[PDB]
Amino acid sequence: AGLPRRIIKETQRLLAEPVPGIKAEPDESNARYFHVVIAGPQDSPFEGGTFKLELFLPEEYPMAAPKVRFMTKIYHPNVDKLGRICLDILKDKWSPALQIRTVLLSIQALLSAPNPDDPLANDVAEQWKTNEAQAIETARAWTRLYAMN
Amino acid sequence: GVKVPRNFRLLEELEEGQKGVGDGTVSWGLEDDEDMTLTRWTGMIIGPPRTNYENRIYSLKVECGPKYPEAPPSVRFVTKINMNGINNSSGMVDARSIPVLAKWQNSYSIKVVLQELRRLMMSKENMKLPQPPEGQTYNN
Repeated sequence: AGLPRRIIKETQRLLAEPVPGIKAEPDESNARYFHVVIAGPQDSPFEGGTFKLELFLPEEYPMAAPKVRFMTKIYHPNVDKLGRICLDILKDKWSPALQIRTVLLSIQALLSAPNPDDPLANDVAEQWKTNEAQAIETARAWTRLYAMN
Repeated sequence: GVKVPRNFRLLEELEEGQKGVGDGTVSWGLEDDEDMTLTRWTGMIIGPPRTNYENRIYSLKVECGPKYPEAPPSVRFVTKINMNGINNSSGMVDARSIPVLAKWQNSYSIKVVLQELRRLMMSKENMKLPQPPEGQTYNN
């Protein structure tokens, strides 16, 4: 009558076998809705910051990929002004065994290693390709401004 | 019985707004392109033909609160309009006077609200109302 065994499986593994540097709690009203907090990756311009992300497991999931979006403003070539994430295991390369924790550390991996060269990148991309040094400092600036509380 | 969270529903409406629907007589988009809360929206309604609203573009502000879409959004015309259900001096849409809002369902959307207002502009009681000069807007 409830959720597919798989969802229960993962959901329980999360609130049990936590991903390092990533917090993932269930919403108080939607069992397919999760409030995630990702710690800025070590050695990244986001290090020291905490970023809020929301994750939703669609009905037709695992078929359809989970929906994820940043809720904390971040300066990154693959995260837009509304927090939408350009990660391909989220659109093209998605398939059933990936689960949630593949997406999560992958997202953390994106922060650790930006992809300015991505076709659908930002505009932040432009500044990351041409003046990476300045882009990295601005990402740190935005971390100080939006991800320290 | 899967429900789609407010933020993801609004993301869907953001995409649909950019793709546009039907004949383009109503349109919507984020008021602030950096508003991660996806709360404030700009609505547009082309006044329907053969009514005193014809050939006029109406801009509106649509506010999707924390409980949207379980709860209806708040709506107000920026463009001045004389229409039943719209406060004549502030542009605020009285939810109780507009069926789609009074009988809100979580299956509704910003699109549906705008299409309903445009349809209501064709009502016998609205189509004949003398309108203020084109181009005027309410304050705030």
